[PDB]
Amino acid sequence: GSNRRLQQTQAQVDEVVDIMRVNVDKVLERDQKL
Amino acid sequence: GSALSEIETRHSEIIKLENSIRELHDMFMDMAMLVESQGEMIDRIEYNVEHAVDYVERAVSD
Amino acid sequence: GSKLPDAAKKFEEAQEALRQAEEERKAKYAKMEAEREAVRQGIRDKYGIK
Amino acid sequence: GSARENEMDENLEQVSGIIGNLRHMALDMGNEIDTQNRQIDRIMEKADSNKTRIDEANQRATKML
Amino acid sequence: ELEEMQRRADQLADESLESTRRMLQLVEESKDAGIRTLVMLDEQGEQLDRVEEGMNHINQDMKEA
Repeated sequence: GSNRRLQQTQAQVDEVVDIMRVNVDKVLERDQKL
Repeated sequence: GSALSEIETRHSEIIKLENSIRELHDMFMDMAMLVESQGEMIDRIEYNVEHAVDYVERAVSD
Repeated sequence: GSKLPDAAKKFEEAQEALRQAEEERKAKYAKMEAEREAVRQGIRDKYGIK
Repeated sequence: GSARENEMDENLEQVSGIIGNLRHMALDMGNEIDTQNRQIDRIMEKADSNKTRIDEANQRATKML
Repeated sequence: ELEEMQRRADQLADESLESTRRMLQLVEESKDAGIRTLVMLDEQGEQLDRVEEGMNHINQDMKEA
């Protein structure tokens, strides 16, 4: 039930986490270039 | 059992969720921390450029 | 008589002021680079990119 | 005790919301940064070219006098 | 036996609730952080464009030499 809504939420995060990792990476490449 | 367990498992699952947020947040902080710092370096290349411009520009006009 | 070996000491003291500025400013930039590469790695591990 | 959970459930809703926002925020940064990283790649090529240009330049100017 | 099960359960539930609260501050801060992060990247975009223009002006002048 609302449990299903918690599963969903978690997914929604785990997604963003991955996204951001990659972005942090990008930024490291950036910080390096300076 | 099913009374208390249904809880305990919901509870567990929440910790999973928190730790995910924790990480996420952590990433968001560091992110800012870096772009803050990088901004600074950059405005120094603004200083270095703005100068090099004034110099070469002024060293041509006759 | 003339009393100006000091101007040699005034300006030689200036010139070591110049040596201090740029040779130290070069050393300070070297360590900050290395130590922010440390920071860069520290976090890289924190999240495990490669 | 439904009151307890009801606060719980509304906290999670609220969260889930914000995680929405952060998604977008993430994606945007990404695509945009790449853009800038591209821009920086350019600037590095140009500065290297003006290194070579200002060096051969003063060699002719002081080679004149 | 069952008396201690329900007390137990009540504490476990509160702990969880307090976590939702805790999740929430986290996410708030992350957003603020996100926004600020972006403001920065955006104005940094401007600056860089100005820096690119600078490097171009050089390309033009040294072309005159």
